Amino acid sequence: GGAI
Amino acid sequence: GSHSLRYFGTAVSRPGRGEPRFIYVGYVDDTQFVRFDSDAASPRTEPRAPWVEQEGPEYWEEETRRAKARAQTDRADLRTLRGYYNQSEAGSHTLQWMAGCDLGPNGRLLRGYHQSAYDGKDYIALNEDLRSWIAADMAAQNTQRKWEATRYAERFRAYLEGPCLEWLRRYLENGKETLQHADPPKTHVTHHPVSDHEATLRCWALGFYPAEITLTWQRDGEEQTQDIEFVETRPAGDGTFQKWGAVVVPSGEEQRYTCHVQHEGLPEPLTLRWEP
Amino acid sequence: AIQRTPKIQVYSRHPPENGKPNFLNCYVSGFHPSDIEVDLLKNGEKMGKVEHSDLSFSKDWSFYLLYYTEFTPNEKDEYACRVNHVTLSGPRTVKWDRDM
Ligand code: NA
Ligand code: NA
Ligand code: NA
Ligand code: NA
Repeated sequence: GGAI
Repeated sequence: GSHSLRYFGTAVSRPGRGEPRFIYVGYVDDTQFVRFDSDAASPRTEPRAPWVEQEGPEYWEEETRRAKARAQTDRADLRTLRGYYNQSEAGSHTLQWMAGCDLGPNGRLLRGYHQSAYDGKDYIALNEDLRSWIAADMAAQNTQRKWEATRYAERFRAYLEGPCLEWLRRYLENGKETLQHADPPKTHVTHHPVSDHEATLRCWALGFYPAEITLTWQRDGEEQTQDIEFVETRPAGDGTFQKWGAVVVPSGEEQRYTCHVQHEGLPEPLTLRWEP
Repeated sequence: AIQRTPKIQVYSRHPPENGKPNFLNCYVSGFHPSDIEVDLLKNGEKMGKVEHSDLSFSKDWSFYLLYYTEFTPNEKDEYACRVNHVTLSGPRTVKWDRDM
């Protein structure tokens, strides 16, 4: 993903 | 036939001792074909199957870039998660992820996956419908809200519906002489006395691909659950798999026992016996 | 927070035959966290030139690795796999059995  | 393209990753923090370790791997079906290991001097995404070696320099450069971007993000996530769970700065923690696409027999997207775990426990996963997320706890619910705000589910679905499948198709063609071959198990039964009135029959399945297999023992056609040991399917190290199952039987009653093996490489289920 | 103790299996790549080159494997699986130490032993001594697979994991997120090296079985030599992991109090050694 694009940051947790 | 059905096929899958999957990427797996492990990021392990090493607080006080530098950057986390990132190890990423990619599979087509049960065959590994790429890796990225951050603990090399200049780490690169590298081939781990012959049929991907033909990809040109731009492929390897782009995949190395994607690996490095993922690592930057995993690093950020390890820090974020430590905060979410109010954990010490001192302990090592682990983030794992997996993602990919299944191509169905009708040549269309059968299933997509995107799942994460923190310290070995489910964290957040894309729903089977590929539209929404399932969060394991309140921390993951925070992640979920962020991913909803950036419409990440739709963006990842676009990868799954397009490029994931395009690349899978390409790999399956380029690697068709191995990827698209079902190698049946070579099977045999061994015999080892346990006492003066009992013996162990061990039914072996060797050299098979893909990994999926069933192997059971029957006595007079009845499924055996006592006096038995099975090992789980395990890699041989040559791209194939092994499995065995052993049952302890009364000496002289060996022929009442049958081993049953099913595998994609076997046109019919096999029934096997010890052959003295 | 869950830690899992490695399963340890030692076996050859192909059915063993004395005098016939082969590969000796130690497959460690079902463990967590990922740091693990694995040696293959020949008559109790650490073998060199042991390679291993790239770290991967199963559906329950537990890790597995295959360690392997060239060997040629014979009547005299005994082999084993020795494993250290945070879950283990001291190393765990599993002896090679020619029919397992
Ligand atoms: Na198939
Ligand atoms: Na094959
Ligand atoms: Na079959
Ligand atoms: Na230990």
